Amino acid sequence: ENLYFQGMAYDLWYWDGIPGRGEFVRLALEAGKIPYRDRAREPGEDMLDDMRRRRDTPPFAPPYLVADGMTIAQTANILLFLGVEHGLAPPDRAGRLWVNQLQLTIADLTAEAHDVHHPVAAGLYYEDQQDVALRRAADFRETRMPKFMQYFEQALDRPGGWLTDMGRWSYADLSLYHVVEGLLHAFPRRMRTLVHRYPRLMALHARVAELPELRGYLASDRRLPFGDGIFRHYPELDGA
Amino acid sequence: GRENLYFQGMAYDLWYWDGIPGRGEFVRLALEAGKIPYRDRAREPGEDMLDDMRRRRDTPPFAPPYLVADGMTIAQTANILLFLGVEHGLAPPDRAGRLWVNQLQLTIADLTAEAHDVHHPVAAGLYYEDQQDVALRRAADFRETRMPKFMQYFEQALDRPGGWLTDMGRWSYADLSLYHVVEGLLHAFPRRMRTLVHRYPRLMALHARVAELPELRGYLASDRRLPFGDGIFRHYPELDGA
Ligand SMILES: [Cl-]
Ligand SMILES: [Cl-]
Ligand SMILES: [Cl-]
Ligand SMILES: [Cl-]
Ligand SMILES: [Cl-]
Ligand SMILES: [Cl-]
Repeated sequence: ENLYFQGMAYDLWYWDGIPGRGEFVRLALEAGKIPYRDRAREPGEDMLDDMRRRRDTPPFAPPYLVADGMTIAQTANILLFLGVEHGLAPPDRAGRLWVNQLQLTIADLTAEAHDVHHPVAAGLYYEDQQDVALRRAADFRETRMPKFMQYFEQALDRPGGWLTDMGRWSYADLSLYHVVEGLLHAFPRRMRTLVHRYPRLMALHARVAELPELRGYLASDRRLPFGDGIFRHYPELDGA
Repeated sequence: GRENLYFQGMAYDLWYWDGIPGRGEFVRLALEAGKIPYRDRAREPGEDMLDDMRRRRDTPPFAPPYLVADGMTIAQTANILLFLGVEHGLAPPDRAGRLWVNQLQLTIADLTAEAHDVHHPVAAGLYYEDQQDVALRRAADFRETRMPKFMQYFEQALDRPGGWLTDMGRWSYADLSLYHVVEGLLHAFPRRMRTLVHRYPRLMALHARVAELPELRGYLASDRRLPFGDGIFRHYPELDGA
């Protein structure tokens, strides 16, 4: 590597090994063609030591992005920055606030997808909370997934095939693609039932998958598969 | 004259559930302290929020609260507050300061959701009584690991001169939110807070400082400030502990 334009590179800090929350940021950086370093994936990485450093603006948890001497944490907050700085969101306030709330709603769904298998405690193993997971999964499948998906289906009721009227994808379109990917992995049977209800959502999902901007990244070693992150396939939690 | 007047159509419309302070309280504190005219529409006789939300078609809210302001319908508590911070100076004027306040608010929102999920760990739509056994388990973790982690975080975020979360030289909306989440925890987990509060002198100083703001005096003593009950912050003795 070591080519000139990488002097502008942002530092992204998020766990190696799973897509996780970091994936929402990474999708925007890749599609936006914004130079960055995936610091925790580098051989001599020390995210432990980096995150405990004295900062004026300390991250509570990953992901965080270091840009212009700023340390920016919270997935939606990092993307808000990229939206304004790199044009991944509308130019006007109304548009940016719309994209921000969409991203926050996507983050809500994403958290629910994690909490389905960790309903008692993020810090306890799934195995010790499986009985609770079975109960929470029934609600998540029966009420939560349709509610969120109907909402995004209605958000997409506009000319041009994106979440906004900006005439191109926003970072929220990328994030919506990703949460659908996550749900397809974690709940394949339930999605099989539900996808027919949401043709605009599934057209959006398909359209992002085929973006020229993302072709390279999605086929690359930088795109990690799902596993034991947010979106986990436990067949006992799935259902028609 | 003393009283700030406004003509028809000037007030923002805040739409949030009546009965509980809930998520709407974070917005209400900022509008009140910032002296931004607003109507708490869902509390007014004859108004129907569920009806109002149905018609909201260009930028529909997923759920309350939402704010109808300056031609926009703005939803998500942190998003509503982001607008107020930028347009009414309730957050720093600079980019880095705004991003800092926004992440602090989102972190406050994480803690707030966890305070709700302690008693609704299975489903927001099901009654507490039907998921009480699960709640006991979730509560043990929330008290033991989560509450101190968030509180320590805010204690460190406050380690700067000036007695606020930012370097702007005054309270921001995240400072008001931080006061409110501490009020909520004091109500819901009084025994655990008895153990914890001594650890966080800057946080408790912040809490007391906001409580005393002359711009909040009227509001906090008014009928407009609803007490906690069966909203987000709920006092269940069985979920509390040292
Ligand atoms: Cl994941
Ligand atoms: Cl269990
Ligand atoms: Cl409440
Ligand atoms: Cl609307
Ligand atoms: Cl139970
Ligand atoms: Cl102690």
